[PDB]
Amino acid sequence: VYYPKKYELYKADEVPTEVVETDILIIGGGFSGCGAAYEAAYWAKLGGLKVTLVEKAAVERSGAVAQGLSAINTYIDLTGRSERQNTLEDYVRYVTLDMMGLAREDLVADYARHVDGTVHLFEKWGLPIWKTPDGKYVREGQWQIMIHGESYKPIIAEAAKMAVGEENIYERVFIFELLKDKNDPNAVAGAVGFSVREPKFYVFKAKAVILATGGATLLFRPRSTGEAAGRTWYAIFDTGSGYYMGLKAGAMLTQFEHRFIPFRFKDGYGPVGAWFLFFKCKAKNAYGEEYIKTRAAELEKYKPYGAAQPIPTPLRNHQVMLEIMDGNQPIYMHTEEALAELAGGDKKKLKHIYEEAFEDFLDMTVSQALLWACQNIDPQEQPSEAAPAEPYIMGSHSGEAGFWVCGPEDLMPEEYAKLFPLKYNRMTTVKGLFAIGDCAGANPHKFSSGSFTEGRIAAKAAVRFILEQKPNPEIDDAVVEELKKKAYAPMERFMQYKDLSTADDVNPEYILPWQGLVRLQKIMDEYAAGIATIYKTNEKMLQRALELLAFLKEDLEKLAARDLHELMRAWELVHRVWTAEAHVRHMLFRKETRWPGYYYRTDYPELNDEEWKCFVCSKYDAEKDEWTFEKVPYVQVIEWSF
Amino acid sequence: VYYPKKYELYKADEVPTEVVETDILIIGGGFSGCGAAYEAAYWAKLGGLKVTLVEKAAVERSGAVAQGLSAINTYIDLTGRSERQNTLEDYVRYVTLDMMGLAREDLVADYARHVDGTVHLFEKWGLPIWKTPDGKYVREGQWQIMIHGESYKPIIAEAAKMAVGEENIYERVFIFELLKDKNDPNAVAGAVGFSVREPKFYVFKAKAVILATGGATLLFRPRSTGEAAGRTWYAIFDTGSGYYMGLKAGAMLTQFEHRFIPFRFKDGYGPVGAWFLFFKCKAKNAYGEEYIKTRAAELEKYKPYGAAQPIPTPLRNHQVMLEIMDGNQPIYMHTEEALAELAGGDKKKLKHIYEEAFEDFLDMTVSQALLWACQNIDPQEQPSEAAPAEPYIMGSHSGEAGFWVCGPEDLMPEEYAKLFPLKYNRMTTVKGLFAIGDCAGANPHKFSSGSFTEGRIAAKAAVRFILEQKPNPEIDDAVVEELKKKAYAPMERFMQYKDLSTADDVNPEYILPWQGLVRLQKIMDEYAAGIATIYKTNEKMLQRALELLAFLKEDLEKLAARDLHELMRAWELVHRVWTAEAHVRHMLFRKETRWPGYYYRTDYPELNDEEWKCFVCSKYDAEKDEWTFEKVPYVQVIEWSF
Amino acid sequence: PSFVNPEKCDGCKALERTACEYICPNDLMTLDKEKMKAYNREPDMCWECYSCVKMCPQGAIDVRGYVDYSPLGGACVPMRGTSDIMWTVKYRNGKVLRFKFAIRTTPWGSIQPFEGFPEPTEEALKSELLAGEPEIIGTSEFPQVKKKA
Amino acid sequence: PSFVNPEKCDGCKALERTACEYICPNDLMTLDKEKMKAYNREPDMCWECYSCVKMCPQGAIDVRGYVDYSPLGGACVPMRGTSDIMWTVKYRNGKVLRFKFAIRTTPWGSIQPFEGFPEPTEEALKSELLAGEPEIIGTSEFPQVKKKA
Ligand SMILES: Cc1cc2nc3c(=O)[nH]c(=O)nc-3n(C[C@H](O)[C@H](O)[C@H](O)COP(=O)(O)OP(=O)(O)OC[C@H]3O[C@@H](n4cnc5c(N)ncnc54)[C@H](O)[C@@H]3O)c2cc1C
Ligand SMILES: Cc1cc2nc3c(=O)[nH]c(=O)nc-3n(C[C@H](O)[C@H](O)[C@H](O)COP(=O)(O)OP(=O)(O)OC[C@H]3O[C@@H](n4cnc5c(N)ncnc54)[C@H](O)[C@@H]3O)c2cc1C
Ligand code: SF4
Ligand code: SF4
Ligand code: SF4
Ligand code: SF4
Repeated sequence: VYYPKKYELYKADEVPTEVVETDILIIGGGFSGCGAAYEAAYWAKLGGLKVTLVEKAAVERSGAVAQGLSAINTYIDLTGRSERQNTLEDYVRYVTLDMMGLAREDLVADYARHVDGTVHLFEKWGLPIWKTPDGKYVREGQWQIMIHGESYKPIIAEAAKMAVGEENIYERVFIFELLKDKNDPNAVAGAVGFSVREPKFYVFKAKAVILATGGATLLFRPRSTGEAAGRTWYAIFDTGSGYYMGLKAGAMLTQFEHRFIPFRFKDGYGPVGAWFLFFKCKAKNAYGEEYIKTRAAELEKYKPYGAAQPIPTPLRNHQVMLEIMDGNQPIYMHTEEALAELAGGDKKKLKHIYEEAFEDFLDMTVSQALLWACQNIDPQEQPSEAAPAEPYIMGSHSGEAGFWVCGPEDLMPEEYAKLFPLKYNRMTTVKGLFAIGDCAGANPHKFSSGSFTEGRIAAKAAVRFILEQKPNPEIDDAVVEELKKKAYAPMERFMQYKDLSTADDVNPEYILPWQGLVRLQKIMDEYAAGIATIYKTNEKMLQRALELLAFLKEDLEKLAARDLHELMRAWELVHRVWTAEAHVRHMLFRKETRWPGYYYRTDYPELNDEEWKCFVCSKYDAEKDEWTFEKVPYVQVIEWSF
Repeated sequence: VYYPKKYELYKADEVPTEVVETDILIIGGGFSGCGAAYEAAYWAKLGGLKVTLVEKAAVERSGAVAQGLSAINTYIDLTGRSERQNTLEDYVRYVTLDMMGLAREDLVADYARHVDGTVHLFEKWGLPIWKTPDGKYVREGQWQIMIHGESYKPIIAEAAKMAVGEENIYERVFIFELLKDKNDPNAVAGAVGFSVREPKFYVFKAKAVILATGGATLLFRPRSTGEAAGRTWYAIFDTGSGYYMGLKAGAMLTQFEHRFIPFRFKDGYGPVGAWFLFFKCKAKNAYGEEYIKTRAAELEKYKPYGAAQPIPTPLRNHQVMLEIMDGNQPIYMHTEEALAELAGGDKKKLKHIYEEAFEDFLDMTVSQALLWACQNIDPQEQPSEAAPAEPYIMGSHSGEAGFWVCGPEDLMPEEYAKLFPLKYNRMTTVKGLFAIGDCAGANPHKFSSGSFTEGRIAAKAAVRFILEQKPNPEIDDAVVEELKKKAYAPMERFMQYKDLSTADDVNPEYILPWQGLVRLQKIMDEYAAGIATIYKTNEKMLQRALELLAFLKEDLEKLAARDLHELMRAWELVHRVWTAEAHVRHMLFRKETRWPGYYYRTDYPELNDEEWKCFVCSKYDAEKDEWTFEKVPYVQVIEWSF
Repeated sequence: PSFVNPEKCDGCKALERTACEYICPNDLMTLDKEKMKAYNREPDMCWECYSCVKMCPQGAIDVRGYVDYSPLGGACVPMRGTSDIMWTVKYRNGKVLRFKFAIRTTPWGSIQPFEGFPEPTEEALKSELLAGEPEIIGTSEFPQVKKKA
Repeated sequence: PSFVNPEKCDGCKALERTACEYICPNDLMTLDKEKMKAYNREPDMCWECYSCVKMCPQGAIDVRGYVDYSPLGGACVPMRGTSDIMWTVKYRNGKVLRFKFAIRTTPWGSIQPFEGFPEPTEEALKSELLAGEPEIIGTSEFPQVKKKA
């Protein structure tokens, strides 16, 4: 709910337009966007190209890493700088198995061969990495290293700023739609946005556009619906903007049915990675049963996924869901037993790991430490409850939802190159349009380091694209004007109909952003495998979801906004609604349950490797208002065996 | 969420006190309260007794019947005034079987032998009852008769006003606590309240007090958490006030674990009674299966309850829950097939039944008709989705939670009279304190007619009690002043700590009523068999609930209020929290699952007639802050067989 | 939830009481002394009972379905009289339905609570009989119920 | 969510920009021009990331746990420096914990983005190598990955 202190209303015709011409436009200044700005600045010099970074908030703390992070979740270690070295083939196998067999290995192997360099730069720039007495990076699990990352984002922001230049960074500018080439329906030409600090409409003209908006949250109703609706596990700041603008432009999405359900500390959603992998914490149900063991049998049916080590995350979730369905909650993270066993009676050792435990929270999810403080929970004395949150859509973490993007020339097979008019690394099916981080699908487990890395890869590819193809798209002024009118339409609608009611938020002719969002969350929660049905859905429910989303999309044309802040909220809602629609259509298309633990199709409860071991790709045609789906069979690109 | 336009603050010592002396005080002017006011006025003349009715809102439309009702759910018909005559023995059997074997038959048989007279008076007073051409009351099901009841409450309000006199009715006065006899720790002496229209503290001194506050809603998180949190199926106006003040006074509760889960039209919660019983509508899952058929065998384990006719409502809910857990939603009420079948090709007949169908909604739950309008649902063309709402606690409807009350001397067995110091009909274990309607437990299915009737019963008993025992309660002025300070404490706390933050609703030293309510709803939903777990719970979850309720209860001492409206909201929250605790403790005590469909104890999944065919009664001792539970074995009072 | 139409609301002219504020069962309707116009002060606590709508003499109150599940466009408008009530239901798609139901068979304010009842007596006070019984029940005598043998 | 202490907040009137308004990732912190003091304009959209808390030069901002699940009394207070950050965790029961963690090993604003890197060339632009590679990866040669036969 939002109650503005006062009005801040503008009509489109009274808002001045500021045109910005650039060669490479990066939308979003988070981890992937900063990686793109950094790398682009290096290669751009070859053609005196201009690089522009636009961020809706402030790069210093914007995005998922606002609080910092307690570990870098992707560090291969090909030389032995950490406690555990790994190989690239082992990593690719690991990601494919976690995805229950479906991952673009050309894209995964690609960011993986580059990621360690990024991490090394991060340390060189000042990021303090946990080290052993021998000077080795401290491992959390097999692929992550612990960091003192409270300032992780500010450090990366500084690197990007020094690289591209402050004059090329536009903050507090919300991008709501892309612009396409007037003379080419499948080529990008720029983007439009508006300031949230003053009345100013932005028209960005670019040869290449890189989507780095982060994923999408608040599509589903959370387990807390009051103030705590703000406590989404994933970044509340990311509302599926990239997904919306890219899909509207005609860029194909892939694996959009692949949501991520995070099992974390209850309510605050503090991390469990360190507790599980580093502190060797055990998770048990209300009756002290360690379900990863008692529910081991249930995973045998999944071959070979059920016998993989580590067990794929969705299957780990599935064991948890079975306990929940049986009503064996609360589920506990036995931190008290973990700390006692690790300390081994050494009080000084206890104090040390105790401090490490609190840093794991204070460096990234302070709310959990605050929750413990408010509830008088001392981790060395009593266990904490854990629970799976509502669904989130993103492609950089354990979820792989995002745009279907091109891979590197040396790794991408012909099988995966078919839909790309131009074969540039990380370019979408729309020429000149790239997608990175959460926006790039089918190549998950990138996390902070991998996202920054993917941004670097797309950036170099964008420079190469511009110098080789010498793109020169032309925006359509008529469309720009129509979009400028749309941009501020919510404010004009408020002014036009507010007099129908003595209450600004109870009007028969418009819905405010928070009102449309509550509605979206309810629809998704009840019909799209949300928490309401313990992540279960079926064809009928999904079809009803589309019907209800249709009503909501029509009502978006009647959105109202009272100030710039709410105008942004209005478009963030628009972005989520279309993201939600794509998610529903993707879940509806795939007739199987490949990721039990993330979602279950009760009408197709089994995993089908006979006809569904394929990526599901879709395209939305705005002119025809039609969605088309196709199956792209998975092919093993990298050498590995189970 | 509440955002007051302006402050309305008062300090306890600035508020004038109004002392009201009466003989019989009725708290709550809904259906049971009006029934008590009506009857009390008749017998009071014997001693020139003063009868006082206090209502927080306005009697004309206050309570569950604010929109009216489409039927009178309890009309035995012992002469043949309706399409179907019934016997009292059959009715008592029906209610006991619906309660899965647990009902105070002395109390049920008692209101049943009186209810028809009340209905006949209602018609006399102007209520239009549906009639057949032959002049017979139109039956809905076996026990209900259809009515044109839009003005059902106003008509009843007039009867009560005419009987007791407007000078004896206090409106817009919220009662928050009872007063006990200074001369006797287990005797009532009156009650205290405050006006919500002006700064005025009320002290009601009485010889007899009758609790008629209605049940309790919004204890659990609803299926809609935005504006629609207001669309509770049961009366949102009833917040467990009677339960709170009565239990605090030491009056024993019974069957407080027995919540009611209403299966109604989804979201709007329109009625299904007429559709099922009158229109012969079928409910089918997403695949077209009529689950009362496919799930019939699953009730075989509940012999002989599963063989009853009609089938016990909780068991009907159980069948629904099984469908929901299997993922067979949406569940549809096939109104289109019902209307077509009933009309039989007769277009004029269709028009007639179509008007009847809409009246069924417009006469009691307009929101459902509005929902259809907004969603373009025409019942003659397409079916509607149905679903079970969150739990509600009341004793007049299908739920039997309430106070343990005394029955008539001619029906109550010695087995049930043991806990009453004085044997007066509907008196609680606290001398002089009576409970009626939703406030009287163990005798459900009273509904509108039965609640009014129960009020009449208690009112006559109250007059008898006064004239026979001749009580002369003395209020403790010291306690009264303590309560006066507590009454406005929230306003004084707001003024005292608001300066700690630039935002009135984000303060570290206090919570606002809506904030505490969101918290209560989350706790009950997640741990007390709410919708979150498909109504499942266990010992551990319930125990954790008590822990979280303990924190909340302590925080109630830090409640803040910005105006009189919010001050009432603060106390309504206080009332709900204690009601919630009692409910949790009751569910924790009963180690069995007797009402699957309403709630499931996953740790004690079976119905236990060997050890739990008893009423669970409890008493809260405010001085020692201790809860004591007792099991009162059920005894069959009325003659009947399965 | 309910909402007041500014153009029709007159803050209840010179009458003795504000209708909407007076009738609301949840104390939601109140006056903005500045505008002299009413408003719902806490819409998420509105049961959509339509009491305020029915009692507004200017017909300045309507209901806009809860945003959680209500697409825009639907409306239910009552015109409550003395013996009946008329309803107009307008669908989002333009469809319009009209109904009319009875609400009372006698004049308002005509109830005589104990009409025809004998006076109460101390002896009667000790029986199970309520006012008007057993006559009002319609049976030949006070209803008897068989006790379990 | 975050909340501002009126006593400590000076509206950043002695600074070129409002710190909290500038830093908030969700655009929640803004100034009440009347009081010239900040406030969280939409608390239910607060991620409790503590960015505003850490960047307020007056230490006027604190966080009060979401009411949905937070009993009153708890607090986490940071004191962020240049090379480390200190935290004080205060429990509802009064217990107080103190921690101190490093946050940066180099001076702020000292990053030289391409330090040591050779100049980009058109020939290099066509390879799979990113700036500083392959050496920044720790290997003399670009990492190879076995393709499946
Ligand atoms: C609670 C949590 C725990 C995690 N734990 C770990 C961990 O321990 N280690 C690890 O390595 N990784 C972890 N990650 C993952 C990591 O943070 C991501 O993988 C990474 O930040 C994704 O980068 P991004 O660029 O895709 O999104 P972000 O970094 O979120 O950036 C997106 C940017 O786009 C902006 N933006 C959005 N919409 C618009 C618009 N319309 N116009 C302009 N700008 C816009 C945002 O404001 C933000 O600046 C975690 C994330 C969260 C939220
Ligand atoms: C959606 C719905 C459908 C139903 N359908 C049917 C049907 O079709 N037919 C039928 O016969 N019955 C039906 N009933 C049941 C019927 O309405 C009840 O059984 C009856 O109203 C219960 O009477 P009550 O006196 O216990 O509660 P109510 O009538 O609710 O009255 C309680 C009173 O107490 C007041 N109050 C509460 N707290 C305080 C306080 N602290 N101080 C002062 N006053 C207070 C309330 O404002 C109200 O005036 C239905 C109820 C609902 C909500
Ligand atoms: S009853 Fe109608 S005219 Fe009177 S104040 Fe309310 S809305 Fe305005
Ligand atoms: S519809 Fe009913 S609950 Fe809502 S404001 Fe009007 S009278 Fe009050
Ligand atoms: S940064 Fe601190 S001092 Fe400055 S405006 Fe915000 S709260 Fe006030
Ligand atoms: S804690 Fe974070 S999201 Fe909340 S107001 Fe402060 S900076 Fe914004």
